[PDB]
Amino acid sequence: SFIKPIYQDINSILIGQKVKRPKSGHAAGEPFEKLVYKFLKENLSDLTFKQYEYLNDLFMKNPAIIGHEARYKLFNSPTLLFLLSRGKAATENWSIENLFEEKQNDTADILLVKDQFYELLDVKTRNISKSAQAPNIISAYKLAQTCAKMIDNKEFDLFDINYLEVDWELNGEDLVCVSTSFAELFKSEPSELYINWAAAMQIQFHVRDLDQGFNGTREEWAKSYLKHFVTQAEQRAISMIDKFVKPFKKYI
Amino acid sequence: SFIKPIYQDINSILIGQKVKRPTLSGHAAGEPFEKLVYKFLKENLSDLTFKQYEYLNDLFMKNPAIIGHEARYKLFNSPTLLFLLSRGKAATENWSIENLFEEKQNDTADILLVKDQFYELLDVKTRNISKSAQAPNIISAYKLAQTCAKMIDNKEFDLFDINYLEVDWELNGEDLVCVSTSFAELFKSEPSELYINWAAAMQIQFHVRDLDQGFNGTREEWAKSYLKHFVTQAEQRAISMIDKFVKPFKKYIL
DNA sequence: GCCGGTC
DNA sequence: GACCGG
DNA sequence: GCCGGTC
DNA sequence: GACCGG
Ligand SMILES: [Mn+2]
Ligand SMILES: [Mn+2]
Ligand SMILES: [Mn+2]
Ligand SMILES: [Mn+2]
Ligand SMILES: [Mn+2]
Ligand SMILES: [Mn+2]
Ligand SMILES: [Mn+2]
Ligand SMILES: [Mn+2]
Ligand SMILES: [Mn+2]
Ligand SMILES: [Mn+2]
Ligand SMILES: [Mn+2]
Repeated sequence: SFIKPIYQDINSILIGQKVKRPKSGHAAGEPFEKLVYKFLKENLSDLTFKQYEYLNDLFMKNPAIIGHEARYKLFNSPTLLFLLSRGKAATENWSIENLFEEKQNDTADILLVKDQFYELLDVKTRNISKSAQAPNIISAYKLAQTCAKMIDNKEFDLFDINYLEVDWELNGEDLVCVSTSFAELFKSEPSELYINWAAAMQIQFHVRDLDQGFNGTREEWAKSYLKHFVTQAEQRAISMIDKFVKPFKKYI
Repeated sequence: SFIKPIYQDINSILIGQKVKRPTLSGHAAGEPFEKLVYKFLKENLSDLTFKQYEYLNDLFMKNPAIIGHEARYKLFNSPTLLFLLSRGKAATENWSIENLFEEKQNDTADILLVKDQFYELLDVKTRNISKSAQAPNIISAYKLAQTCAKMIDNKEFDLFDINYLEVDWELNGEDLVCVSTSFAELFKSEPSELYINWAAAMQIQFHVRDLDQGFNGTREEWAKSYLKHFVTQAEQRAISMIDKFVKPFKKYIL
């Protein structure tokens, strides 16, 4: 991680920050995400990007090459391409006068890049005024496809996927940050990631709870996740028949 | 529907109206047009318009002597409506006039219109027409399935309706404007053609604009035909999952 | 031209 | 994106 | 603690 | 809640 070396500093600047309640179901804690960026672009300016900002810069410094095929080559990693790139029509039609903008389903919120090593940073906000279920972290299926691509291309040293939880509570008319938490996906026991199939097949956890004691290599992390994923997939197929078919057959 | 009679009036008040922007998560973007629909309904169909939580508060305030969740749950007089409109055990019990219900992200309906013992569950979906996107989440197919089971079990086939209003908008300068609307009734559609997106929160998905309204059978028939479709698709999904999330990765396992 | 995954 | 439990 | 539907 | 297509 590139953030980790300064986590304490950004934990300091955030705790207490205030944002105004939205238009008196989704975001609303979003202003914090922007606050993180700003307070990351200041300390690690040359490393910090919005996912879309990175693609723009990358295509921008390659005026010679055009066409989607050539532009995808620019990624130099089947995995990163999968994880970070935009569609066929979007890459083809990119131009300095038609840049990529925020897309709702982008893998990362912040991209920190340094010497070909990418840290995919995802920001999560939490209303701590209440005990809620863990939020969507990332699609279990997307991870499955990443690991497989990592195994196929032996790309075990190209990127990390880290999270930052920012907790806030309502105090008056503003929302105020009261705590933060950092964690790395590839530091946890892949066998213990909870996959909520109904919830868009998302791995679900509270960042403060994600265990950080996995001791094997990156290749072992991916292999063990793929086992865990296939196994949970089979269980879910068994359970759906029990929760969605069995109790309703009497009506057919 | 209690709203179809005045659809033209709602439509004429939304089309063209600008609203100053807040990014625009899309969700945070349409919200204001929803405020407009509610407000409009509140001043024209005032005695029958309510936000789900608002109805619940009104419901309980009217029966102050009724304390404890069971007693308060009895106040619905309908298993189906209870299932679709109720707020959990702990919350129902902890409700007081000093601790009223607020909006819950989970609420089945955005707006609830009711008259003469009949309920209209109204959901208003917003759409950024500046793009062509996948059909949005309409309602959980699982919840619908349970709703049909309860209807059949209790013979409640003429108690409520589930309607959708689509608000189309776009970005024009420094503000959002509304460009068109659409209305449709869930129970007037062909249940067997409802598309269930299992990964997308097991939600029924369709664009309100569109969505057939030809079903000519009864509600009881609508319920059963849906249940058959739900069950069939779930088996189809159990199979797809092996074919898509297991079989293709089996080769990385040990 | 049909289908469905992701934040 | 992030929500508690009839 | 654990599990998992919905907007 | 509502998002397009490497
Ligand atoms: Mn909302
Ligand atoms: Mn090509
Ligand atoms: Mn966003
Ligand atoms: Mn979003
Ligand atoms: Mn994100
Ligand atoms: Mn985020
Ligand atoms: Mn009880
Ligand atoms: Mn709603
Ligand atoms: Mn609402
Ligand atoms: Mn709505
Ligand atoms: Mn607990």
